[PDB]
Amino acid sequence: NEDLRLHLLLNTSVTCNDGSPAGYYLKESRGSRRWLLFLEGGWYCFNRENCDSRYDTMRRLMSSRDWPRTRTGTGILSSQPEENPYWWNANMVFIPYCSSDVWSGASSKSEKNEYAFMGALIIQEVVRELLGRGLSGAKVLLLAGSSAGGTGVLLNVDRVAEQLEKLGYPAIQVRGLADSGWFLDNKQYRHTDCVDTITCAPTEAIRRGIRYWNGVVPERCRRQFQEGEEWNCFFGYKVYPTLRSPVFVVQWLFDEAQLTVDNVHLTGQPVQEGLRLYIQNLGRELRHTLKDVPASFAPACLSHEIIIRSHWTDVQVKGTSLPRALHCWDRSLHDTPLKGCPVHLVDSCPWPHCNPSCPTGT
Ligand SMILES: Cc1ccccc1OCC(=O)Nc1ccc2cnccc2c1
Ligand SMILES: *[C@@H]1O[C@H](CO)[C@@H](O)[C@H](O)[C@H]1NC(C)=O
Repeated sequence: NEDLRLHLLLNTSVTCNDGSPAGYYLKESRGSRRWLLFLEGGWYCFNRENCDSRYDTMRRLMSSRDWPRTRTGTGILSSQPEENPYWWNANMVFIPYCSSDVWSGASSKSEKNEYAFMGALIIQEVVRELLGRGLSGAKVLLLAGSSAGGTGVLLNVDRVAEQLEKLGYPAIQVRGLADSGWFLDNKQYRHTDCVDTITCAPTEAIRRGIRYWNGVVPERCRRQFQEGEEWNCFFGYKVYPTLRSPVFVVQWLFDEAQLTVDNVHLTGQPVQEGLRLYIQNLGRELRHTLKDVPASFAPACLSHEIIIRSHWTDVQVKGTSLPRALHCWDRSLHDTPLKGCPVHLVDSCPWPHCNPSCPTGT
């Protein structure tokens, strides 16, 4: 029985995009004081037309009406040590992404809003409801997430810490694990002005999204960038230095979503000099942004997401797997580097699949 069970939120004002209740899937582990709260990813929408299209063909990302009663935990959400060497005995929570707002929104469906964008409030409400289901006894709350959910970790981890402090639980240690959500606002390989969804670069799409969602960002980052510039806080290398909670960053050096938003579409044809240099510079820039991130795992592979994949234990950087690096991170946060137990693991080779342990794509 690997199953997490669905609970729809008791506060029915906290909703998915279409006004159906948001929710969470939970598998308790009696007697563990560790809680893993995972934020699903799945891109985002930023205006009426592209949200309407998402509602037709990605409806589970906008509504709870068709969610199943259970889900199987995989990767870091597995309860089997064979699959999850890191946290197999933890309390497991999977929070479906049904707000299409990179977990940033704070707006309800109303006479002026066709859709609700409540991602930031969904996280707060899940935490509130879990406190009565055992989270009050926690020693560590790891807020994890992949893709848009990894960016969601960066945007929300300090708010979870603040919420728990204000509710009277200052002993729960809040930490973040951001997988595949560390994007660059870099020069694109080909460029289009923002005239529709597919042509709109991330900085422009997110600047529009924040206004459409009533998006919120972490306070220290908001104070740096100020009004109109909060889109900056969606880029990991800019928001990370403002955060107080410990955050472990997992990012492929050649992330497929980064390449997509850079207008790079590989085709198996030979790569010529311009694109070769572009890809190599992308890996170098990503590595440079991680230079001062002490807890990080960044393999030289063309891929996207890792922590909820069943074979997540297979990739290694410098001979260390991700479950090992996460364990070393836990040790480093006990009340000086550790012999043979590294936490900063960034590949230096310059081309996808120069690391032989990269996912095969099979
Ligand atoms: C939060 C964020 C900041 C910066 C960059 C990306 C970010 O989120 C992920 C993202 O945009 N993902 C996708 C996924 C599929 C796509 C297909 N076609 C075009 C664009 C697409 C974009
Ligand atoms: C329900 O959620 C809304 C929106 O986040 C919040 O303002 C309200 O206080 C919540 N109600 C309760 C009882 O928690």
